[PDB]
Amino acid sequence: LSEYAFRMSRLSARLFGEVTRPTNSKSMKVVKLFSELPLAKKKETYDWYPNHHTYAELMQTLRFLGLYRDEHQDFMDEQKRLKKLRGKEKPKKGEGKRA
Amino acid sequence: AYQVHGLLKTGDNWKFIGPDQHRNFYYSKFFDLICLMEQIDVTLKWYEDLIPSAYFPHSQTMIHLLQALDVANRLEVIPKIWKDSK
Amino acid sequence: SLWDVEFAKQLATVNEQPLQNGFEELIQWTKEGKLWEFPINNEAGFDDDGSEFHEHIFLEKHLESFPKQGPIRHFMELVTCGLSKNPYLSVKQKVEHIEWFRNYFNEKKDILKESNIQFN
Amino acid sequence: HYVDWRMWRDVKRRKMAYEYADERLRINSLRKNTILPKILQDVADEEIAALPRDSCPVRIRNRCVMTSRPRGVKRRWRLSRIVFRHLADHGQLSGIQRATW
Amino acid sequence: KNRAARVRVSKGDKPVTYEEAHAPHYIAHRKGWLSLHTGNLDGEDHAAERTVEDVFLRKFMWGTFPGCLADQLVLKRRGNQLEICAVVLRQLSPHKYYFLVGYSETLLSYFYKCPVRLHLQTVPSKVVYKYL
Amino acid sequence: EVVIPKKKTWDKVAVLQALASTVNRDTTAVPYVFQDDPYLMPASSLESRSFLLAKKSGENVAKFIINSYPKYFQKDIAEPHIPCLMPEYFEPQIKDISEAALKERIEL
Amino acid sequence: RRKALPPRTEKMAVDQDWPSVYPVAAPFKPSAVPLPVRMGYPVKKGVPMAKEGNLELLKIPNFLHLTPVAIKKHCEALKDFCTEWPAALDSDEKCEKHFPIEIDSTDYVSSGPSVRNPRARVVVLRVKLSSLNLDDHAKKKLIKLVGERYCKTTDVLTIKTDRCPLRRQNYDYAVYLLTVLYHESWNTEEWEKSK
Amino acid sequence: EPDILYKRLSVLVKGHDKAVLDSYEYFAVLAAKELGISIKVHEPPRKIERFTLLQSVHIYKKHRVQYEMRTLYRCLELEHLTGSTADVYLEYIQRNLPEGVAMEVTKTQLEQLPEHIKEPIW
Ligand SMILES: [Mg+2]
Repeated sequence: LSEYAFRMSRLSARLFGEVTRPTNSKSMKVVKLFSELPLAKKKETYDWYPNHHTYAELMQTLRFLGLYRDEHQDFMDEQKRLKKLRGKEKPKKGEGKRA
Repeated sequence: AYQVHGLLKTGDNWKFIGPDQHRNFYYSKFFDLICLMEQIDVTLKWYEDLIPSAYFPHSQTMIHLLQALDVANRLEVIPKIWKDSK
Repeated sequence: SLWDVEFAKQLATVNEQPLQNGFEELIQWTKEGKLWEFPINNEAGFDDDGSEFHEHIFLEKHLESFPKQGPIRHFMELVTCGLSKNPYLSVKQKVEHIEWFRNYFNEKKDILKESNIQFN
Repeated sequence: HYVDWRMWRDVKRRKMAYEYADERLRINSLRKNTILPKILQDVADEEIAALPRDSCPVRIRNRCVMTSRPRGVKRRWRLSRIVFRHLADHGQLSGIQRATW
Repeated sequence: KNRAARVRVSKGDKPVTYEEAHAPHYIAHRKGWLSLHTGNLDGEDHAAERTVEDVFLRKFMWGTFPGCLADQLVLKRRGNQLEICAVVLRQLSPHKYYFLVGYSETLLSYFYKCPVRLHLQTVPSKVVYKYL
Repeated sequence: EVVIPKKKTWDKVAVLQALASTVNRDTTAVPYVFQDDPYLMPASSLESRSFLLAKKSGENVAKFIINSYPKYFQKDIAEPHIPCLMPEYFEPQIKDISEAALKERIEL
Repeated sequence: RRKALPPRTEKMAVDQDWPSVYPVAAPFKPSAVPLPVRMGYPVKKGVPMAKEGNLELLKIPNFLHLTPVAIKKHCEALKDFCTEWPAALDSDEKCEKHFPIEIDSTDYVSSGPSVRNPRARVVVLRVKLSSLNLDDHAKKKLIKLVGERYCKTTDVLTIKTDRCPLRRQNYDYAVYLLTVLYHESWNTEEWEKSK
Repeated sequence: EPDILYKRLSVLVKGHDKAVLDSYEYFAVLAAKELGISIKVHEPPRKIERFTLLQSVHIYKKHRVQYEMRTLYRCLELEHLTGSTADVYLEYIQRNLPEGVAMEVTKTQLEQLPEHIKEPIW
């Protein structure tokens, strides 16, 4: 290999879309981190979790409007109803260990 | 009757119904005419294509259907149309 | 014209028609603009705003305030050819990173004039 | 209603990582160069260690979207080996069958 | 002892359908997949989105209609088709059923941004295959 | 040698005429907006009336639950954007203007 | 409260055409079918389950909508959008003599309303090199210039392009690359004597 | 405007089962020989994705549960049609596309000559 090859590679670099003057592979790290995307912006990484709080508050209003029948929360308010009905309910804001 | 029927839904189906009463009145009039004026083949076509194409018949429509069936001696499917009328 | 839109609602209530088959369900579903535009391609609507190929390849038109032969122009050739081969970014975003590099490289001119070579 | 903070903080890290992407991209472009000499890279290091926490995708923990377990996760469907086995043994996810070889 | 979502017969007193009476070692043999989509074939993107859409869809469609599903859903899936065909108990009025069918059409079609047509096959009771 | 035919160019309307319009009309037909299954068919015109009004009243309370929470249907996953998928707005964004506030408080 | 309606199975007569009955790809409501086919792993002293409640019939698609006579009807109504592959261009050697440059495209489908595909933007350009006006130094220079992009055995230069996400843009890019390669093949530069 | 012509084009259909796309290749081959498209039928060898999960939840490692993933392969070679006709047959597939199979469309289009390539100096 000599400058016949170096000039053919340089003109095919100006042709096909690679960098014409030679460089290090450590400096080709910047062209491979620039020839693609950062990690954070991919549609399956920052949107790994969907906005789950919209789903939760959606079902919360649909139960509150009586359109969805949320059996788990009916059962949970049943057991909470029994728990307040027995005599061992939640303390008030300001009552606790210090009473 | 042939003019409004060919203009009904094949060429341009604007001539069908704005109300529910438009469809009911057009179907009832054409079915009573095809039952009490035409023969048994067109009356069977009315039983397949207006009373079955729309919903069930009216009271005078059922009386016209019963009279047209008594003209052509067909008192066999009177009970299904009777349940449709009731 | 409000009476013209009421006239169009008159057009709807005269031209209302029932469905008869699944072909007519797909008549409604096709004229509603719902389903895809058959036969399917994937460049429909997502088009990178009508840029040419030469607006992707030849990026020499964004590299004015930069030197000619030296280390930093070599660095700018590297980031220019890096944004050349990236088809996940639009050309506007690429010029935005280009102007950030220009603004940063002339912002901290103290060490760059300590670098014993002149950056433009 | 959400109850937990390990799952919520992983979503916190995901969104604040999504924000701090191109700035760290430009700083690490200043980092990894044999050209563009040392002191520029060292003030780049000062800058990037001076960035706030919860801002780098190093912290990303691919937990489950149904039970938030850190470990035993498929990245193909982003949930745990328990709940995927739950809905696979019921028979809803197409193509996945139990292997009779 | 492996116990899946299968039926563990106690006496001849439990009316069980065809679906619950087959264990998941029969899936490629004697059963059929509830949903069907190309998201599990390779290559294909958008998989976990398809799964969360199916799971939320089935739990929503059950918890909305109280006892009006004799079995689980059938979510066939073709591009811009989320086609519902379920089996409902012949208990309530069909006026209310059409109310709820239009309700699910509108809510799903505006939530997941897709044309949905519902279909129902009414069954007079719980469908039984075995007294197991 | 080589003839080149010039492109016959058509739209979505052409495939309607080509596949949908080459069908006949159904013999036993109930209007297809309802189901075909035996339990839920109408047997009177009052049945079809209450069916269609049940469908549209579900649609009306559906559009009411949509506009009562406009921040719940905004996350878009579909690409080509069928335009009926966003709710409508009755709010004014201009107050210090006069003609824009009048138009955006009456016609909007 | 409670009603009782029979299906259309008794209602539809024997000679009703199936495009009127099953037009399009159905989720199979068994009200309309007059065909009594059972499916299921049956019990030992019993029967396979019938079509009523048959979820196995609901997950498995019928091909009843594709009536072959209705396939024929839709074909003969689709006679109008057609053209003709011209009869000089049937034997493929003559097609290469009239068109020796081929451009490939890529398109896929996906479950779900989202349409985008990342692997659907490459247009690989395929040129058989024996149709060009390439002289001897010029062909030698094109080989030295492309390197490995050209299949030496059957003389097919293959150039891939994915530096931009549009098919027409990469196609114009490969055409531009061929255009500047066939700029360059003629020109003998200064160091080509220093060989 | 003249038409874009193809020497060849291809729709590859792959599914989870065999019967659906065998019946669909029968539909496609009769749609081909009944519209004069001249395809062949051919099967690439299969792929089976087999991964492994833990069966228990706290500790029983020696017993695992494998899940298969069968992927079949069924291609067609669509030759010698123009742009409009390719839109016809591609529409007649993609209006009848099932819910379990896939589709990959790869047309091999035609072009005579680039512009400044005849006798160019830039
Ligand atoms: Mg065991």
